[PDB]
Amino acid sequence: NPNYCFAGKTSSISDLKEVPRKNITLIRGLGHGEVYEGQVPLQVAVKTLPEVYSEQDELDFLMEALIISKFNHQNIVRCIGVSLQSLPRFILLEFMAGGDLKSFLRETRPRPSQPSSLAMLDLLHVARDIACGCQYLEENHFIHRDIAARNCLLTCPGPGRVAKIGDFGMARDIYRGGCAMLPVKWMPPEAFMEGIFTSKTDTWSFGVLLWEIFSLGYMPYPSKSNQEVLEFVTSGGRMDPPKNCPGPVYRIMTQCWQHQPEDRPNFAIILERIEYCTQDPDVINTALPIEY
Ligand SMILES: C[C@H]1Oc2cc(cnc2N)-c2c(nn(C)c2C#N)CN(C)C(=O)c2ccc(F)cc21
Repeated sequence: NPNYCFAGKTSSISDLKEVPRKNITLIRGLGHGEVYEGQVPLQVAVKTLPEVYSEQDELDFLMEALIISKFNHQNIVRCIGVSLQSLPRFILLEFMAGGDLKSFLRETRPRPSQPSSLAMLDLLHVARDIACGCQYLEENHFIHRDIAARNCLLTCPGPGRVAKIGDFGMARDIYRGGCAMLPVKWMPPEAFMEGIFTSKTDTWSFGVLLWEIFSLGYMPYPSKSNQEVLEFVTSGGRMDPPKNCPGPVYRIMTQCWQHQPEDRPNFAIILERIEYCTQDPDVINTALPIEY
């Protein structure tokens, strides 16, 4: 069985906390592999490996458990344990009742009925949360490679929500595929052109996540295909501000999207700038667009 090295420690599948299958109860589907709300009474999310999957699938599923289990940070989802000695194989994760960030932004957009559902400060707190997660990965020399709203989760729908990075399947694949499946809209030039990935790769992607957040869940580069985005970005093209986006927030995006990786901020600097935004009354008093 494969080994995994994070920080100074090497780990194996034998290190994963096996939870007896008999102690695990499935409650409901969550939006499926498949994913369930479960009970161990500890509430968990159950990520399953379909039995119809091959050998590489098994290994990838396994490696992802190892990866998540070795992190220790508040803005990265916890792994409760695994159930690998029965089929289908289970990974048990911290249950995030707020669901994924992209769906949340789209479903929670301010409306005529819910004009006050979300405010600028809520978006800034989500951004800060994920940036704090990205900073922890950066300082531990881990490159995520797929920072995006679809891969972030929320503890709850309501005001006390915490955002966390919840999927590590791309870092798992490159750790050990298709072109039309690559998240090119989240990738910097050196990444999609040279296959070069650094901490500054995640900075660019975080800039796109910021745009996702402040657009309230729109697909990046509206109406452009992957190949068109590739040519656009390579030529110096960048997204416009999301509707009603404060200039200080758009400025963080455009800094994350600098062409040269060395010119882009590390996450410590990103966090500082996000914090300054939350301090500025003109930023947080800005009204979000209410779609009719
Ligand atoms: C592996 C999975 O994890 C969880 C999913 C959910 C909650 N808590 C955890 N741990 C969840 C979702 N939607 N809803 C309504 C709930 C609930 N409650 C999203 N979902 C179906 C996913 O597959 C998914 C998407 C992105 C990501 F980063 C991790 C996951």
